[PDB]
Amino acid sequence: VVINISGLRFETQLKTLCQFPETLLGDPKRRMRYFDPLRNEYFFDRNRPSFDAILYYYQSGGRIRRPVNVPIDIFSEEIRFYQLGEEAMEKFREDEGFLREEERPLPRRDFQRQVWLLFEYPESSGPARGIAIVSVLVILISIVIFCLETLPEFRDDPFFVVETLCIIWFSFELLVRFFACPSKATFSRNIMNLIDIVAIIPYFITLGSLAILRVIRLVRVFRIFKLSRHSKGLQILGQTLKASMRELGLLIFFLFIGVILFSSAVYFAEADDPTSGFSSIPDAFWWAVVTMTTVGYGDMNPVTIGGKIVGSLCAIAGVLTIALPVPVIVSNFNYFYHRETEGEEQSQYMHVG
Amino acid sequence: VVINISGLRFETQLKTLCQFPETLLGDPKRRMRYFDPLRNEYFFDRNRPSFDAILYYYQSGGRIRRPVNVPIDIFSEEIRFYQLGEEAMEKFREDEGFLREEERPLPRRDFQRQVWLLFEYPESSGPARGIAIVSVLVILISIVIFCLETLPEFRDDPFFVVETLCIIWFSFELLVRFFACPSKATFSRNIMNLIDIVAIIPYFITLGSLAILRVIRLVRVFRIFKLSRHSKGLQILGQTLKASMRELGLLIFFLFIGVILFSSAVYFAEADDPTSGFSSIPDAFWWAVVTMTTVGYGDMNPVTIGGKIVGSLCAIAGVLTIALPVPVIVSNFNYFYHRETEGEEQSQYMHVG
Amino acid sequence: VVINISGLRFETQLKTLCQFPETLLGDPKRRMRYFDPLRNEYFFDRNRPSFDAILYYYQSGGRIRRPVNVPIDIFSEEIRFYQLGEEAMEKFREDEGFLREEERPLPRRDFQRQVWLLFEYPESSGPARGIAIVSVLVILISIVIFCLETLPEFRDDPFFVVETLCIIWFSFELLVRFFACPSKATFSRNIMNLIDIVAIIPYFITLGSLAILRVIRLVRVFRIFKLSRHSKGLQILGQTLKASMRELGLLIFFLFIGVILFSSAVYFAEADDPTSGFSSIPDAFWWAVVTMTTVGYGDMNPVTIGGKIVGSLCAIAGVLTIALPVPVIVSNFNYFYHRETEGEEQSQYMHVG
Amino acid sequence: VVINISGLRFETQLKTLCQFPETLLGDPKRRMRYFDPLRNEYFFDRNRPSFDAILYYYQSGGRIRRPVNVPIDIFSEEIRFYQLGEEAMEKFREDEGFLREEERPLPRRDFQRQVWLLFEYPESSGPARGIAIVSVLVILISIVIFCLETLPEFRDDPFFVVETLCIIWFSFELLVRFFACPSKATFSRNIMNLIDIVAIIPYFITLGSLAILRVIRLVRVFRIFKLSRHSKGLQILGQTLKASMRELGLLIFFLFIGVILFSSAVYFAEADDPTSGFSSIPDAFWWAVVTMTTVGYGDMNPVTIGGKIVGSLCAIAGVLTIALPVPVIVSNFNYFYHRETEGEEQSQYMHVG
Repeated sequence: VVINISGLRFETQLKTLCQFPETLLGDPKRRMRYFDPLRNEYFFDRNRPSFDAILYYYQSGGRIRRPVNVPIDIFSEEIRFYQLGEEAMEKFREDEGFLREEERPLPRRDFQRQVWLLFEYPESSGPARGIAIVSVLVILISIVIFCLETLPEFRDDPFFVVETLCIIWFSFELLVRFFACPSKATFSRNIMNLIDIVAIIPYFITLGSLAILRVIRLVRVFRIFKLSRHSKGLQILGQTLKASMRELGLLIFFLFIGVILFSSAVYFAEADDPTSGFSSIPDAFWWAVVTMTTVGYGDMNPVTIGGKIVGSLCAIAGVLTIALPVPVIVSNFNYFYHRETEGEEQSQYMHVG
Repeated sequence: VVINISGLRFETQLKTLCQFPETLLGDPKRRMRYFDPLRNEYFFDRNRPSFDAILYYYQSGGRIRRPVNVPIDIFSEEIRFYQLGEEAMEKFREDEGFLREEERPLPRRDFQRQVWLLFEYPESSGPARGIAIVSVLVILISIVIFCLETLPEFRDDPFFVVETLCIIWFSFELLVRFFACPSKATFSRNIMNLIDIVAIIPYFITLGSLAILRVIRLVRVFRIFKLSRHSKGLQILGQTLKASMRELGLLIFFLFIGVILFSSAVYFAEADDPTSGFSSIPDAFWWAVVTMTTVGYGDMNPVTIGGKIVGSLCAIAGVLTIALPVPVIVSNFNYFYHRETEGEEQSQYMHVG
Repeated sequence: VVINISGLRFETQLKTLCQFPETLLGDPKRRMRYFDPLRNEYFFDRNRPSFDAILYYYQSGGRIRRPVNVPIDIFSEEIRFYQLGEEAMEKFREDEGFLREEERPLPRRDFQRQVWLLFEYPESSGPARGIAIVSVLVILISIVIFCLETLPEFRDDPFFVVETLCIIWFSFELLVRFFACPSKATFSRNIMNLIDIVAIIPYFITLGSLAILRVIRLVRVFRIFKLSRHSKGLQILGQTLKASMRELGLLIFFLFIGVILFSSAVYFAEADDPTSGFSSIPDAFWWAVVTMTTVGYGDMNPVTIGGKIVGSLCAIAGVLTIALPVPVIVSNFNYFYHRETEGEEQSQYMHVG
Repeated sequence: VVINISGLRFETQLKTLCQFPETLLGDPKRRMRYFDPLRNEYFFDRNRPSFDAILYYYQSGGRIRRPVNVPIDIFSEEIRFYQLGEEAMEKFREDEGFLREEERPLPRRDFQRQVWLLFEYPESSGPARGIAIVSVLVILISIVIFCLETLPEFRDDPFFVVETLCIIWFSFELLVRFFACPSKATFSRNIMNLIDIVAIIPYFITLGSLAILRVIRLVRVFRIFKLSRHSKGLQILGQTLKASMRELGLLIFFLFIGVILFSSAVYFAEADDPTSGFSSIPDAFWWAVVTMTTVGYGDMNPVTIGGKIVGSLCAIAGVLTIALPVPVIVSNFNYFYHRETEGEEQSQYMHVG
């Protein structure tokens, strides 16, 4: 068969177009209105370079590309015009990277679907927005009273009666969601819900082993992580830290080679001095990590020229061990920034049509 | 109809070309001189790949692209040759990003249009350039006498008779523009003119509540912002700070998570020491912000190994919280640098033709 | 001859296709089944833009390109379909950069090929993985006892009986590979094997000139480099340091211009002060290197305004001398990261077919 | 006329090809051997996409592009095959950026052209390489004796008899080039030769006003700049500093806004404290420049919370004022690195053919 896309002749076999017998070109009654019985061809008055990837979809047997010149709002119309189907439309989706939104879990009630739209979806309604302005205020007061409790003018109980205001309110915002979810096993895997409970598990022990009395106080600071729910930027931070496992491990490892190698070199170049502040290898560990990171503290300083040549080569190599696996992390942060701020806003406006 | 662009056959319907009945291809008396009655086609001896985007303009119904291979001085001629009109020429403008220059407000006088070309447009004439060499000298002396007034050899009035020289000259450069503008409501929105007046409002109170006597002195430093008018680079800085609102907010927020999380960790790892300099959580706030930024001050130092493992993980994570939203800011600065230094100089030389 | 690649007419001479008389198009009995005796041409129903680089392979006489639009899994099939041969397939290999894997040296035995697959190839079998979990544990204990030996609570012999456990185990892991290799001259060039022996050469002198007693202790730290064998990331670090010879030399040279030029400027601007801490040019060398690297130590500080203007211009220029040859190094690290993690996994899945 | 580039039909007028009546297509006796009297066309068996830019050269009237897909060693052959001439070949040169090498000034003698190839061209011959190994040794000794002269164990004359060895040798390497050049006005503009003489002008005053006795000593350090002649990397540094005038000025200006604005804010937030180390605005200038650059010195520290909030906002904004005009400088350094190391080595191997 011969197809004439506004002047460009594409000519393929008939059994290639019969592989997909539900599309425009596969159905002999839908493409029959585009025939041209004077030249024995089908004439479409469409975009020229967009058909080079439509014909390759039939030839390869199912793959969908996108040519570089044609934009996404143009190529999303040719799949809609040639009637390739939603199977081929969704295969165009993840090829561009934009994954479709997952279906929310419906609990199938009217009391339960209302309270699900009341708290977990704060953007929808009025009292949905009413909790969100106080779910920032309840968190910020709890972190700052945890700071104000540690202030030593009071340490070195009205400070108990102000913190129970925030914690039963923390318990208020959890007991309204303990019974209001579609599922319960999926409740125990979502890390948004996984730390919230840990905030109460450390307080319920307090009303009813010194090392244990301190450990708990450390978990009380976890309440900072509750800000991740209603803050859009932290998920971009949360996904970048969670997609960069094997690159973050190389960041702390590449300096650990530089810690041991340079603490030994500053030691043996200053072992022949009684006034040397570096007593041993764990003594000069803090010097080796404060010079490679280019902070500097000045507690332990080399004095001789043999020890002033290793730290100068330590600070130079200290940049060249920490700035090497960094720029893949700032690119992953740019990916989750560009697939949340203008990723789906430009995709789903012309991907769902 | 068949169009033959120097060997490449483009073939579209007649009602597609009749959508725009004022262009070259739409008018049956302007395209009639390009006919070829031996082959029944129109023959243009033009550039080949530039017509693929001209024909798509008719087919889509008004959109203008630009193919990647053809440069801007070539594609700006094909819109001029096919006579697509200024409506289609200006639709090509903002597609490339280069917005046209806005019309200046004409006050419609001869006394007023002369003084408008005298001060606000310093590049035009001689006395237009005469004020610009002294509108740098009047500003630099006022900031440095504000510095020299604060010098304590004189603090701990001939210093009044030197600062009134600059301020009535500041008032000279404002009263010549109070009455010389096209409009007055547009006068009160332009931020160039919005701070200039604030420079006098803080001085006129002085000739005619201790906290109030200090606040005013703080506004006197605002006179630095008057340098933004005649300096080309500060608008590139001013637009980059003003186009990066939601990214600058994430920069100060991502360290605020790192301030509280790391000040608690250095506290509880050093709470069991009487010689620990960290008294409390606001006490070690300054330590937490000076280590993540990699400055270091040395006023408060961890001494034990349990406290020397958190600051080493603080400085490493301190780079990975502040360098993440930075590279979008240095790209926006590159955009306003490339759309002011070679943006309009390459555009309007071939966009207005 | 005329070749019709699904609508696109390619037309070349016959002696061009006869340059390679073993391919599809060169053999008059293999291409004869694609003939079309009504139009006098050969009709292939293949991808359109992939044949523009197949025909140029015949015309140029052997070169293989790849067009930008067609991906690698598509263009690797057209070389497989047109039967260009493995000579042309391997010429496509290094054009994409992906070099094929070299053949391992076979020692041609059954005792020797088994022990070669036992230790040097730890990913293969069970006891191949059994040594790898203890070849990390034997190394980490040896570096930390070298740290613990230097701790001065014991310095200022049961610490001999714990280090011989690691060293005969180091000798265990070398004597199993002294006699188990295909070759011996290739044994003495591989830098993985070149430092391992140096670890014993410094210990065998110890059981059987003070400067010599210290030098040896410095080589004992070399045992850190033994971690490079079973760690995947260090080869990416090792290749980036070994491919950047002339760029690393310019990094230490560009600051050496800044060391001498700025130590002289801080000297002569502070030579007229008796309280100046800078005694001479090697005295202020440590100040010049700690300011350009932005660490800061505070041992020697300028006090006057003439000396506070050079260090402010030193720290500004100190970034602009060290950050200039850095970004080619972080790009080379990205190349060896992308040719080891997804380089050969995407290449050899469709390069060897 | 119709031109058939191996299957692609290009069809232009005859007067377009007659604009350049010396090329292949312009001469009716050179293109006559490519005619095809059965189809009435010219048949070239060349590369297909390379002719789209050859035909546009005739149509536009002289411009030469290069299409993106075709590499430089391919497109440099089509200009050689179609015989466009060296006028069109050199117009292809600077379009790719690679400027041709300038002709060296010939003094037209045999004594003078020999000594010109003896010293200024050290790569050519044996004694041309003989001076280059001692023109590094004569410079390095002169900078280090200028360092060793300033050492105070000798200050606080055999050190005169060692420095005259280097200076008459400096005079040896200048008097051999005073009389050995093609021109003398071009001698006084080349900045390589402009500082060399300044090295003697400061020594000839010494053998034959205290401020003048110190100034000279400062110029003696200029001898570092003599290393730029035989060092390949410094010209890449020298061109990057000399092509970035208006960007380097914005680097020192953007912090000068941050110096005055933040020194005033730290002053007025600490003016109500008698223990505040910041006496005045020039007193806290050194604090403001050491925090934005992230060095830190610790001489003057804020103590109150009102002064600990400005320096935390100073160090954050201090990165965002200095890292903004930096990445255009590291790109210019990459341009002069890629046009000196692989720029002309890949160009002139196929640009001069």
